[PDB]
Amino acid sequence: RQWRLIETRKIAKQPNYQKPLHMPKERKKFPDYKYGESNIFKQSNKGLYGGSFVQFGNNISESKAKTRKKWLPNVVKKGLWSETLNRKISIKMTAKVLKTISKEGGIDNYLTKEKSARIKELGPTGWKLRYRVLKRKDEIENPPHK
Amino acid sequence: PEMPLTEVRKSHLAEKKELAEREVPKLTEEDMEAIGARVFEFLEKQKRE
Amino acid sequence: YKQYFDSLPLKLKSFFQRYPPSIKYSPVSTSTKAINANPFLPNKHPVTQRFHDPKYSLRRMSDVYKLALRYGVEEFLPPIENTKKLFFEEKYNKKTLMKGVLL
RNA sequence: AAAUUUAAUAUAACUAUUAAUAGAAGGUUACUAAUAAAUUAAUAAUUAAUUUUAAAACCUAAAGGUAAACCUUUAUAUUAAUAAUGUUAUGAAUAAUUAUUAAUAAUAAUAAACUAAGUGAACUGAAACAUCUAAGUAACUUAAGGAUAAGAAAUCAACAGAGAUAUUAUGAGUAUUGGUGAGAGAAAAUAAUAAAGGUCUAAUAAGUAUUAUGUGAAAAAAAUGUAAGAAAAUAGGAUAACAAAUUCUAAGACUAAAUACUAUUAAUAAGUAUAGUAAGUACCGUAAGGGAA
RNA sequence: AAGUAAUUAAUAUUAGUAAAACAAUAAGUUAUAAAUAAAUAGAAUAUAUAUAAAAAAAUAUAUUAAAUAUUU
RNA sequence: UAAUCUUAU
Ligand SMILES: [Mg+2]
Ligand SMILES: [Mg+2]
Ligand SMILES: [Mg+2]
Ligand SMILES: [Mg+2]
Ligand SMILES: [Mg+2]
Ligand SMILES: [Mg+2]
Ligand SMILES: [Mg+2]
Ligand SMILES: [Mg+2]
Repeated sequence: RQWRLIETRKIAKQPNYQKPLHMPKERKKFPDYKYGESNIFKQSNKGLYGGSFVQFGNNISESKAKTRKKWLPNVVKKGLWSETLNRKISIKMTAKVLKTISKEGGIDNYLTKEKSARIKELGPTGWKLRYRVLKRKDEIENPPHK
Repeated sequence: PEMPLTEVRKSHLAEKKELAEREVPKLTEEDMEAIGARVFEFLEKQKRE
Repeated sequence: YKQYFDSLPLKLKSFFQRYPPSIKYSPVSTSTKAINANPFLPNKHPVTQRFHDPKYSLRRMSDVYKLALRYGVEEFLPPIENTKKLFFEEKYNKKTLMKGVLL
């Protein structure tokens, strides 16, 4: 496969600070997602889609009469257990993604898998979840005092 | 705040560090000389041919 | 001799810089973290038995070999034999003709 | 020895090409919205370069509003500490004003073309029309950068070989293909243009390759929705299919240069005075919008 | 205020060179051999020969080449 | 019925 609608997204490169005319009031809680939020099938940003998007193609008849149609991924809203968070997390879930999760053994595992492909096929929400989980894990491992 | 490293990532980093610790096979001057000599010989052979 | 070496093509020189002939690189596949590990061969990592893709993509390796051949310096490279790529005269010699040609 | 002419040059035109270099405020009306140096070189004034420095009202989606150039908050702010001061109740306590010191937030005016991505007509052509065509074009929408994209082969080739991309000559209107109509149309190879062009940043990659099915650059796939779903270099991919043989290593990455568009400078004009600076004004329309002399 | 431009193709005329031409980095284009769907086939007055269908080889049909010399 | 889904607090 290819992650063409993820790895093609580009975000305004930040100027690092050794002030700007408009600085935000709050503090960036989460680390910046490499690929940013998708401006294409924004339904996907709410949950875990595995880099699957709406396709647009042609309905074709017996007379070869083309007529535009769309294809949706099989999204299902699904509350799934996270050992690290110690609670079930409900999200939108392409059934493929669900299957993958099942295979890999847990949502935490899915989130915290290293490969770039996995990173790509998380959403911004997915990224956030991953951050939460890994941070939690770190905390568990390493209390402030050894 | 930067995302914390994953276990696998950490391991990889460690491995990299270990690799770095060892001496890099730097090019030997003697070796270079030898190579040059070989090249010269080859050239001579070609000329002869 | 040094001058001659310098004269050689750039790619070859570069290769020499990181993989000199002082060390004898193993003919067969190895650990990826051994220092006698051949760049041209797909070596394996000890932790996680995963064959790493060759440190020189095949094409590049082939090019390097060709360059070496051109300036006589074949033996100072590591051995290619275990990659199935042969070159020029030897290849011609050792080629078993195809089933379709023979019968 | 002064004038006259000819040709060239401005702060003072635009347009096309070529070469170089670089990637930037509008309005409104007024309590009008200003400057100050230093250092270095040239010759105390000097010009230039390199610098630091003052001011700068209001408006131009997002301090919060509104009927743009207004209103509303109240940094001639609040809190704390003190100091002089007046009043009250009991030297100590409470409130008020002024003055110093400290603490605590302040202001999305920002291009256009070029690039990438999402969706994606129709007129039209076919001498009708529905497959096809126009066309992944216009248009709308989103996002980045000085450029972007691409890029070091799971590529091409043919048993001889080459060796990243980009796009120009040829190849070639050839192969390929099409209601085999309208029509569409490669690649290898050889040349130019180009830059040092190679180089690790992956503990080397599955819900991935692949298959089935629905779509999918008129010719060459790579993509993709839905479900099935591998293998360790003793292994994978590449061709209707199989057998040989070749070749490359997917599911991890970075990448200057040639290129596009803008702006400036320089040059060249069998270019423009109805393509020669006014004005996006007058005027027309509720408006988008049109638009003179 | 109305037959223009670009990229091609075919004819003509004139010029350059000419069994070669253009380009000359290497390619490539056209010509130099006709014919056949294609294939391993292909030129001495014609009555000889080449290719196609046919065939043992000719004939027969079509087109081509071929006449002390100096190639088209 | 700790599939999925609907409403109220
Ligand atoms: Mg009001
Ligand atoms: Mg588009
Ligand atoms: Mg880039
Ligand atoms: Mg890239
Ligand atoms: Mg087309
Ligand atoms: Mg691999
Ligand atoms: Mg690779
Ligand atoms: Mg009016």
